[PDB]
Amino acid sequence: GPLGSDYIIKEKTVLLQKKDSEGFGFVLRGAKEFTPTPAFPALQYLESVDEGGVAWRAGLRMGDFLIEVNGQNVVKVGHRQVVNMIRQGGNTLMVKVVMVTRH
Ligand SMILES: *C(=O)CCCC(=O)N/N=C/c1ccc(C(=O)O)cc1
Repeated sequence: GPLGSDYIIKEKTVLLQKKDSEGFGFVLRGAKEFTPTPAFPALQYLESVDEGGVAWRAGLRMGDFLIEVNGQNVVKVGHRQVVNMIRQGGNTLMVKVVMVTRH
């Protein structure tokens, strides 16, 4: 608006169940105490998502920011620690993300 940026923020929580011989189908990237902002809500985001893969079919998309992994908040958690948390769940991953559109 005239006084500042307007955004739509969509939260998505999904259950990923994969097979032993595949990945969840996404590439995680760390952007950098940290204070979340609308434009920058979390440290880790989906740099890419394999179209038709497990993560895609559940509704995850490139650019989604990761908020929680398996009931633990990861908004302020570094890249290697989040990767490890995801691998701890094996073939199951419950994740909450936020998608942000800026105008
Ligand atoms: C995971 O694969 C998603 C992106 C991760 C990534 O881009 N890692 N790159 C790391 C890296 C570390 C050091 C250098 C360097 O100093 O030359 C470059 C890239």
